[PDB]
Formats: sequence, C-alpha cells, structure tokens
Amino acid sequence: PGTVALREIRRYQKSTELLIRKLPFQRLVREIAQDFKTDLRFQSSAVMALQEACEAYLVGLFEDTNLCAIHAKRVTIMPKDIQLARRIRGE
Amino acid sequence: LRDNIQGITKPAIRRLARRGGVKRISGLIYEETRGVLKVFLENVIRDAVTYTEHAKRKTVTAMDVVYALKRQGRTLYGFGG
Amino acid sequence: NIQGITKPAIRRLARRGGVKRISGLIYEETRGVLKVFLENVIRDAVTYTEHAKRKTVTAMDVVYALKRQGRTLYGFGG
Amino acid sequence: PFRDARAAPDPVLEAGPVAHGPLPVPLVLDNGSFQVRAGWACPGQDPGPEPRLQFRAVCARGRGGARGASGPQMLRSPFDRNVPVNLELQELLLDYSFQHLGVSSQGCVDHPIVLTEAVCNPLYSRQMMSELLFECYGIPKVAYGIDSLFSFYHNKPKNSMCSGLIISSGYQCTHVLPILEGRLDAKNCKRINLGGSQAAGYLQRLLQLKYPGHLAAITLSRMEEILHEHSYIAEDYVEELHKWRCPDYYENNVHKMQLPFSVFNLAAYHQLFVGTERIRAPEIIFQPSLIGEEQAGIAETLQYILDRYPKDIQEMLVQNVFLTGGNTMYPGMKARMEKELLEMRPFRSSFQVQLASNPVLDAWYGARDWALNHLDDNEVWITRKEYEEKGGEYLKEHCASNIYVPIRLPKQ
DNA sequence: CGCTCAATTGGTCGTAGACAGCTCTAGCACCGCTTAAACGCACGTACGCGCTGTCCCCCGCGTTTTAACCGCCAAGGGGATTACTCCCTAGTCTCCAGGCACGTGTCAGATAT
Ligand SMILES: Nc1ncnc2c1ncn2[C@@H]1O[C@H](COP(=O)(O)OP(=O)(O)O)[C@@H](O)[C@H]1O
Repeated sequence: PGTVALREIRRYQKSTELLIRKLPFQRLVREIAQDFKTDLRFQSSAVMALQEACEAYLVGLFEDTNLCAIHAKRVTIMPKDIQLARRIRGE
Repeated sequence: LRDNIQGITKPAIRRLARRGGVKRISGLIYEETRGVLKVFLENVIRDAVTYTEHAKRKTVTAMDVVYALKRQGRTLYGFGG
Repeated sequence: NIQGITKPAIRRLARRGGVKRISGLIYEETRGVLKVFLENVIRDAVTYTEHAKRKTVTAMDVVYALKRQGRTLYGFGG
Repeated sequence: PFRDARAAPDPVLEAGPVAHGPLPVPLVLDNGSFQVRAGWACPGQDPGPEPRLQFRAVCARGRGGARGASGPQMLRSPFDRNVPVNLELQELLLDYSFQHLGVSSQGCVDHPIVLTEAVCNPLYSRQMMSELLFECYGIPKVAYGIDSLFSFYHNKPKNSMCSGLIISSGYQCTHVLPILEGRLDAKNCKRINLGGSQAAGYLQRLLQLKYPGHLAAITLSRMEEILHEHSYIAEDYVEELHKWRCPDYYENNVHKMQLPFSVFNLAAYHQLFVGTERIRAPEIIFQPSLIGEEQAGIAETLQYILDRYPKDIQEMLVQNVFLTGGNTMYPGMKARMEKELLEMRPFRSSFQVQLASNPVLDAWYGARDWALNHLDDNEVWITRKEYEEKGGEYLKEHCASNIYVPIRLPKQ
C-alpha cells in the first residue's frame, strides 16, 4: 500500500488550528529571546502571533518544496529540495 | 533535556508537511526544517525585540512582532496593528 | 511587433545569466515573461504620468513605477 | 613573442624499400594520444635516419564533400585515456599513414608490423584493433609492446634480463612500471590519470582566468611553446614557489613573450607574464591536488609500489629508474626525481636515475631495434594463421612487451 | 478485474459555550458655525528635444549535418511508509509570589498666601 498518507493530506488541509505543541514552542521562543537579550518576556498573544507566522511560513516552505520535488519528477522530499526552495526564493 | 530544537517533534513537523501537501518525507527533513525554524525566529524575534526596545518595555506585545513581520513582508491579521 | 527582440538577443540574455544547455521553447515563453514584466513597468509608469496630466511619458514617472516595485535607478533623472 | 606551428611535410615515397636476406622490411608504428610516429625499420643500419609521419593524431573531414582531413595541414582523435576506442577515424588515420609509407601494389597491407599498445590494454580494444588489422588490412604477422619498454629496450646497457622501474608520461596518464628480469610485474604496476593534456589545459585555464583580455588568442597550440620550452619542474616545489615570493627575483626570472601584435599596446598584445605558472603546469604529476583530482601522484606511487617488495629486490631494481615519454622532457626532471627518491631510500643505499636519449622518439627507435633483432622469431609475432583461430584478444609474452592473461571474448 | 473483508467519512443526537441584541452609560471628537491664513487654479510666456525622411553598412537569419542529450525502458536494494509496541511530557489547574499601579499616609521641612 504505502500511500494512504494522501488521506492525512486531506485531513490536515481540512484542519486549520496550530500544529506545534504550545509549551515546546513557548520554551523555544523564550530560550531564543533570553540568549539574545536580558529580561524580554512575552504576552501569550505575542507567542501566538509568532507561532501563526512560523507555521504559515513552514506551510509555504513545504508547498514550495512540493513543487521543487514534482519538478524534479520525484514523489519524495530530500534536504536538497529545501535548499533549492531557499535559493530560488533568495532565502 | 530536549532543548536541541528536537522539542519541535517529528510528527508535528510531519503534520505541517502534510498540511503543506508533500508526500514521502526523508528522515533528514525534520532537522533541516528545525534549522529554518530557528533562522525564522533569528529574523522575527530579533526585529520584534527592536520594536520592544523602541519603548524599552519588558513585555513583548503582539504589536511589536506585527511591526517586525510588516517590515519583513509577512503581515498578519486578527491581532490588529 | 515583438519579433524586433531577436533570437540571438533572447539567447544572449540567458548567456549573460550564465546558462549552458537550453531548449528552444524557452525563447517565446521568455518573450511571454518579458511581455508581462515590460507591460507592468509601462502601465505603472503611464499611471504615474497621467497623475501629472502631461501627454509626454517622462523619466521620473518610470522611476516612481520602478521605485514602487522596489527598484532604484540613476543617470536618467537620478 | 610566440612563434606558430608548421605543417605539410614531404613523406612521399615509392611503393617500399627492399633489404638483403628476407626481403620484407617491417613497418614500425607508434600510436599516440598526442602524436603518432611511424616508419619502415631501415634494417642493417644503426643510425636509423628517417622516422616519418611524426604527426598530431587528431582528424576531421570536409562535410561539404571535399576530403578526409586525416593528416597535418571541430576535431576528434581515436584514443581515450591512452587506449584506442574508435573505428571511423582510426581507419582514415591508418589509411593516411599507409598512403605516405606506401603499399606494395593492391588492397592488402603486404609487410609485417610492430605496433604500440597501452601499459595494460583492455581486451576488447585489442580485439577491435586486431580486427581492423587483420579483417581490413590483412597483415601477415604483427608484434605488440609498450612505448616505455621499447624506449627502455633502446636505452638498456645490454640486450639482457635487465630490471628496474620505468617512469612514463603522456597525454592522459603517467605510469610506474616495475620490471623484474625483463617481465612487467602487472599485479603491482600503477598509473596516475594526468599528464600533457591536463598540464596544457591547466596552463590554458590559468591564463584564461588571469588575463581576460585575450580569451580567444590563447589556445593549446600556443600553450605548447611555453609548456615545452619556457616551463621547468622544481627541484623542490615549496622551495621554488618560496623564491618567487619576492618581486626582485620575480621581475628578473619571469618569462614575458608577447602575443601576436597588431595605452602602451600590451593591454591588448600582452607579454603574458609567467613565473609560478611556468612551474604549476609541470608539478601536476607530482601533486595532482594542484588540479581537483585526488590521487597519490608520482612520489607517493613510487613509494607505494616499492614497499610491496622485500628489501633486497628493491635495492637491485631501484638501481635503474628510467624516465621516458611526454612530460619527462621538462628541464630539471632528473634533478627533481632523484631528490624525491633520496627522501625515501634507506639511509646509505645507492640508486641511479636514467633519462632517455630522446624522451619522445626512443619508443620508435626501441621498437625498430627490437624488430631488427626479433625479425624471424616466428613464435613471438602474432601470425595471420593464429588470428585465424585466436579471437583478437590474444597476445604473446615476449621481452619488452605487455603480460597476456588467458581469456576468451564472446562476439557476434 | 470483481468479489469479502476490515476500516473510515459522513450522519443524528447532545449540551453548554460564545455569540450579538439589548440596556443603558457618559466620554468625547464629530458636526456647525464663523474667522482668518495663504496659496490653488489659473496661465501667460520662454522657446524645444520628440519625431519627419536621407545615406550606408550592420545583425539576424535560413540552411546544413554532426553528435550531446532528454525521454524512456527495466531492474537495483535500502530507506519511508503502515502499523504495533511502551515511555514520557503537553496540557490541566493548582497555589505561590511579585512587579506595576493606584491610593491613603503623614507630617516635615522646604516655599510661599
Ligand atoms: N611532447 C609530448 N608532449 C605530450 N605528450 C607526449 C609528448 N611526446 C610523447 N607524448 C606522449 O607519449 C605517450 C605514450 O607514448 P606514445 O609515443 O604516444 O605511444 P603510445 O601511446 O602507444 O604508448 C602518449 O600518451 C603521448 O601523449
């Protein structure tokens, strides 16, 4: 079989909530803020605005990577498809 | 500890990939994505803090990040500003 | 009359971009890319010109169009 | 300034020579990825006066219906990695050579021949070559051998069971040939995939990148002047490129030949200054990592093959390190090679480095003086009646020649 | 080559959360109305650098036939999916605890009613 993942696509495209676990994301946001500068602290709405921008940005990256792999006649993504998707965007 | 960005879990990155519409995912992709995910905050949190540092507040507001996202060309609705 | 921009000129642009092998359906499809780009900077420029009410399409109106598209230029007016 | 090359020689002859005893004088022919070299053997004379067809082995034809452009007067050549791998150009190369050598009367090549082959030759290539040589040309008997072993056979102290290393160089290779009592030890012979073509192409690419004013005026046929006449190989490379570091050495030692002529003009007709560059193209065979490609190069391969062997058989063979072919023409080659060897011999031990009497021509004179002596060794030559049963992969293991391996090829 | 089977996608019942009309409040800048500043639309008046056909050679193009290459054929074996096995940390929700702001404190000692 090896292909019913196509039903996951349709489920997670029907769904529209945020997908990364809030605590892990908040821990990472704080860790990246705290080694950047002292005593920066985030309102919940700022962490949510960050996470929505991140996940929308990654959905864009995966759509772009999909078209790179489809263009390469693949049905699979490798890190090189992401590195094209960065250089072709200028990222 | 799990602070190595591996706290962004394999199935969570794979679910973002599935919403993104991609089929077979090679096992290095999760870690390549965690690399991009750091760099996106090294743009967005960094510039959002330069807006927090306009007022020199302790609290980061949703406005502070929306201004950084606006100068970085990825505007966001629902939070206002 | 688009054919005034030549088969070697469309090759030359790709060669200035450093291309090795090509396939010839690139040429007319590249005239398609160029047509929409060239039309966009023209229509933007004429839109800025008609705000200044002159019939004479003028360099700074093209600069305002290109600057709206994020592009800065010099020698003509700058 | 540069000179330019010259062509259209006079190798025009009667249908052939005749000599006393057995009448058929053999042809002596060298293949070559750089140049083919040929002639009638001229037997009974030691000072063999006229090798002929000493020509760059590259060809074309007039596609409008004019002529085959086989000889000297884009381009293709019948060799890749020093092995012949062609028919449709190999034919007109051999036909051209046979036209100028002469053929006695008719549609068969009458006289027996000696012909060069690679240090090891792929079985199929000998099959194709022998198939051209016997199906089309129909020679009565044929001999095979290696340029390096022929030029050694020319330069030997005696016609005896000598041993040594042969160091060889040319268009796409250099080879290190351990020879034990006249037998090539093919189990531990080695080659590096670099030489004359790579050095010339490298020296071109340096001048293409360093002087972007003259990009079409520089070409391999001008590189050959600076490569064979202005370049030299360092006695120790970091010691030479160190003394090039001070301008007072540089400006006095740099070579400075003008391009062909029509701002003081040299911005268009430049002196193309070369100083370290006239060392770099030589060094390639010693340090192939001057190119991108990782291989041991001549110094580490020479060390690697020697530590395969018991210490006594090393000392009795390293007494004859022989330099021949191609890039061994560089001035200073012996003085580099004997230093690189001194650095790896046991502390008091003796060794000797011998440079060929003519590092380009001695393969032909070797095959010539070989054929003059082995003329009626009827067991040694591949006879036409042997090719009537042997498939064309076949070889016989005579002195100064390659090692046959018992094998058979399917072909239909 | 079209069935039987083991599983969803989709359907009906459920239950209380998350709307949107109150139900007013009372804070305020919108709307009205004169007052007043200065320059917008008007507009001569200097005189032009886009376009109209002469003279002459430049660049693009068609034609030709080598020979590299993409589209394709099938197979190669290792790494992504489908699914089970088990270990932990995301979320719940809790109490702890402290910075920002507002307010009474008060009476002193610095300033003026
Ligand atoms: N001056 C030269 N420069 C470059 N290569 C040369 C020169 N003289 C001879 N050769 C080289 O000699 C090498 C081997 O000997 P060659 O005479 O050509 O006979 P063969 O190829 O049959 O062994 C060839 O790879 C050829 O490039």
